[PDB]
Amino acid sequence: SALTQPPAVSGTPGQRVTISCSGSDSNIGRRSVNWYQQFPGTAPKLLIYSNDQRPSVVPDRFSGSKSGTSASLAISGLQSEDEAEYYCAAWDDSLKGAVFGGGTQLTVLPKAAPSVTLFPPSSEELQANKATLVCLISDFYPGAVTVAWKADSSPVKAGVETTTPSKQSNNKYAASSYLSLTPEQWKSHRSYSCQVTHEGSTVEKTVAP
Amino acid sequence: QVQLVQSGAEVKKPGSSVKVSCKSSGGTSNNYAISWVRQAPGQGLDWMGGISPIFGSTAYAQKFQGRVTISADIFSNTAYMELNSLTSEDTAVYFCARHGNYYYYSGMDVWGQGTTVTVASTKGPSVFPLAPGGTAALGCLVKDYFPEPVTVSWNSGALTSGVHTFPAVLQSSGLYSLSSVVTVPSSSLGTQTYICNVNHKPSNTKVDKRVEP
Amino acid sequence: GLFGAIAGFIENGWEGMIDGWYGFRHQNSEGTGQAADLKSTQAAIDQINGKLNRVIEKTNEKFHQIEKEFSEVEGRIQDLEKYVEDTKIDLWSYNAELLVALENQHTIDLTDSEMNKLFEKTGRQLRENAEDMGNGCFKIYHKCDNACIESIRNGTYDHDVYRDEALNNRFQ
Amino acid sequence: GLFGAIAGFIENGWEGMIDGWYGFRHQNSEGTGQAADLKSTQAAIDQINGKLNRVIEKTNEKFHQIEKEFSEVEGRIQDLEKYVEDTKIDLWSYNAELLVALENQHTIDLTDSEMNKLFEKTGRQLRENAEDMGNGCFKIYHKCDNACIESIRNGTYDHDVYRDEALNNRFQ
Amino acid sequence: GLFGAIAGFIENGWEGMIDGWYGFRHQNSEGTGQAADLKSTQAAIDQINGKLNRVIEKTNEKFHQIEKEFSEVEGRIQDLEKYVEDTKIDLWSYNAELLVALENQHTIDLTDSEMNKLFEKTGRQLRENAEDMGNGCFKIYHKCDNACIESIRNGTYDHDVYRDEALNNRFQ
Amino acid sequence: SGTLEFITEGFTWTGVTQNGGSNACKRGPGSGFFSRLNWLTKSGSTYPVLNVTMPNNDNFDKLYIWGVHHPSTNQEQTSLYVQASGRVTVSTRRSQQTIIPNIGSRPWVRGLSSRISIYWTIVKPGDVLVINSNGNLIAPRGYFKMRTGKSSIMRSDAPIDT
Repeated sequence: SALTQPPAVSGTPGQRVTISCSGSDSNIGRRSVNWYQQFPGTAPKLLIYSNDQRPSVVPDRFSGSKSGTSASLAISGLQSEDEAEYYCAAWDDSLKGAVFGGGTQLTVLPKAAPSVTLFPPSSEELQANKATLVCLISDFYPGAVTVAWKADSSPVKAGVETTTPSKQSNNKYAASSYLSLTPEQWKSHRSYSCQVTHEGSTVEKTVAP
Repeated sequence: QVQLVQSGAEVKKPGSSVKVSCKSSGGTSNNYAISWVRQAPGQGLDWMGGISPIFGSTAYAQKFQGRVTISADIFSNTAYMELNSLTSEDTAVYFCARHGNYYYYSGMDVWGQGTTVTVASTKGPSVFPLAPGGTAALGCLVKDYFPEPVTVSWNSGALTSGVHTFPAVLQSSGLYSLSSVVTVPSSSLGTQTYICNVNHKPSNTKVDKRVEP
Repeated sequence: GLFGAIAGFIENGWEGMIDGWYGFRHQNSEGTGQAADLKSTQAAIDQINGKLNRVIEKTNEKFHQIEKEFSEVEGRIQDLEKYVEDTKIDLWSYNAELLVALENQHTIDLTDSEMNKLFEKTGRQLRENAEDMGNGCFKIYHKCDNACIESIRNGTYDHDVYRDEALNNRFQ
Repeated sequence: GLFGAIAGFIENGWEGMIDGWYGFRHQNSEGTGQAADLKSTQAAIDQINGKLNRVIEKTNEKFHQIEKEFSEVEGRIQDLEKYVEDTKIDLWSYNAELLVALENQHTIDLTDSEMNKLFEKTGRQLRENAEDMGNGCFKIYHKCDNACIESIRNGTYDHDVYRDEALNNRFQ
Repeated sequence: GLFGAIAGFIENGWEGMIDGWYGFRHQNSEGTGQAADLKSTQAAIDQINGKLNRVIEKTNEKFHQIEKEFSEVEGRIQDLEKYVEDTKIDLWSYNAELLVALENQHTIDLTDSEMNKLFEKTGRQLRENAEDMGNGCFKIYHKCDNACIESIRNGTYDHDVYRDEALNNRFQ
Repeated sequence: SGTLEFITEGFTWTGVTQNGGSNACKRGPGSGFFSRLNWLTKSGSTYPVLNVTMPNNDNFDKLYIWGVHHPSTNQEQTSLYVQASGRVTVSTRRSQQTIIPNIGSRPWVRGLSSRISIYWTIVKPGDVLVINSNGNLIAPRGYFKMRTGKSSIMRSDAPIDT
């Protein structure tokens, strides 16, 4: 915090998009703003410095401005390669340190429903007195699903562990959810189901012991 | 053209300390400030402090004051960050970054590649088969290992098509688990054999696992 | 130093300047303040890092050499081995002494120079709107608010805007 | 450089000054022009030729010396012959490196100094009839035709002739 | 020299200044006079005595050494003894030559600097009440009797007392 | 040279006893000798003129280490070598070293008032070693391979850390 940004912005290729940055007197008010661009799993890149100055290697479609205790990054003519996280930053004279905004995820704007695969516990694992239900979710967009586990027709409220969504090579997303049960609990019921809801619509799969 | 090259991934137990290095190659960075900035999983950038070693300045974020020590060796062109009393709140990627000049106000324009710090004892995975129309889906479950990463290949690297190795889940135990699933013609079920090869360097574990219908 | 700024017309340094090596303090109608000058600070730092990196570059690598300690008296050949080494050490010790003396004299002079260059540059921006008070301070003969001070500090001050006001104050 | 003129308050050199090392450009009611300053140019050239002639003076003459290449392994005496020569070469190589570093630092500083001395001398001639614009230029506050400019360039400018006119323009 | 004062904007030295190294000559309504400046004089003297005392400090003490003259031809061992000594003498002769060249260049520059620092300090005291005539002299634009001159020389001159009078004379 | 790599060669020593040893140099429980040297003595009642050669047909230099025994008494000299005075001459095509042993006592060391003096000879590719002796030769068993490079030696009592 200290600097406040919208968590998300979106646009179509060629559209103009803006990202705001709210600060206070002790930072943006009295100090210069820098902006950084970051692609997943890679280091940030300096995009704008001194409020509106642009490094020579940064395309001129990127521009920045500062008014009062606020700042704005504008991307004219949005390109697909601009999908990334964007951070504003400034020195803060009260904390005597550098501060950053929380980051804005920019999405370049089709929906895609999740493919689901559900594997039942392997026989080998049962012999080792454990049981794991593996729910594999792939090829969805936008990259946000929620996962519900069904025991019989009842909601499970234990042993559910689900990953964050991750971007695939095809710019769609993948996730996975794991259900951990005793071999007895796997025997104790006739049906287990992984329920994946994505933009209201729910995809479901089921395995039986 | 200077590059900043950081030391490799670290796996640490609670209460321990970690010291990450940042080497300036292709030229010195001694006449500039270098900052350390961390990024917790799914979170934003967070300044830890910086150093400008000829100028003679070391600065710290108030929120890390007393727990972090930042230093530099001007003769090896290397900067360091040591963070003490580690907890799971310190699990993050740590970056070094060079400012446009000798102090911390200027934009950070040269960045290191990052160093992942994970705050478990080293443990190799237990591997289980995931048994299977047109096409079929079969795979391997790679269970309870630490730390990342694991590499998974199919048929000794001979089968690359249709392979999808999912990012690991991090359990509350502190161990990871992942799955690798390959999509394959179901006709080619009672002919071609499918074996996943799981390599976990940190524990020197190497397992082959046959997956049958 | 050669330029007479540091420990000269600038009477002393500022312990309160903790974010730069060189800078500005001002008083105007909006109060007082201080700001580091980044360009002068970085010019000095870059020169000092330059000379440090030249000095600490490349130790020599040597492997099999001659013996330098002896457990028996031997006379002529040992006399020569010891003399060759003593001669070498005295020459390198002299090089080391001279190198730091010359470097240090020059570091003091280059930092004095950077102070003087900033002072001269500031004077040149102000043109006829200010006078050198002789102690590293300029008396500015017009109203000069925080944004005006910042225009001087960032090198965009427009002397013509204020010239009529200043001349009236200086000369009449 | 130490004086802050060249690559300093003088922002850059003039590729169009092709008949001198230092000089003047002017604008007045009769147009613009350029002229080399012969005295400053010759002072720099004479100092540089002086140091060059000291450096390239008098190689040593040597005749019969020691052998420096050997076709057979011999041990102790050859070890010493080779060490004496290697030691000598390393000392002369150090002298050569240091000599050009010191000379070159000084050549840069003496040429910067000559620029600064000309600027100061010009300023002193102009007295109260001009102001330093801070970029190596003087604003002259009176009509100053080609003959007047030449009087400055040749060191015979009479400030009293123009003082009333200039002060009226500067201060009123 | 690097600062351009001695043998520069100061056209020559004063053989009649016999009680100091640097000083002042004045003309006012009470006549003319001369006075040494004690602080500048002592700063130069103290620096020169400092470098002299570093140079003449601590000769080495040596006792039994090697022979350096020989009454018989002997070949290899004598060749080496003579070469070691000749090598040593040539290195020390080089150190001696370089040491006085560097010291002397620096003594000339530090004395030039002290002249320039005094001039700048004097200018700074005078503020807007005087102008630099360009030859190491200030034109003071107010009545300035012997006690006033002495106030400048002893560093207690109060420019505000005379400012109205001086500005009226300079600019109107 | 930076190595003790040693290559045994099949020297032939006709008419002498090989592998002499001493209780001054035990190897395990019994008398022994330096592993790289071969103490030759008489066989029966004679010690012939040894005259052997070993060519260097390799493309590196060979270092030969050899020695000369100095007995403490004439009785020892004749018991071992028959001849009243021995001689060792080792040469290459452009070098030669001849050593005459000197009989007499030195200070008692590990039971012995006699001594061995050690010499060495380097043989280049295409050159050849000749060893000629009528007594007192401490023979080489082979050669050390010579190398060039960055190796050296240092005297220190400092521990060696990782």
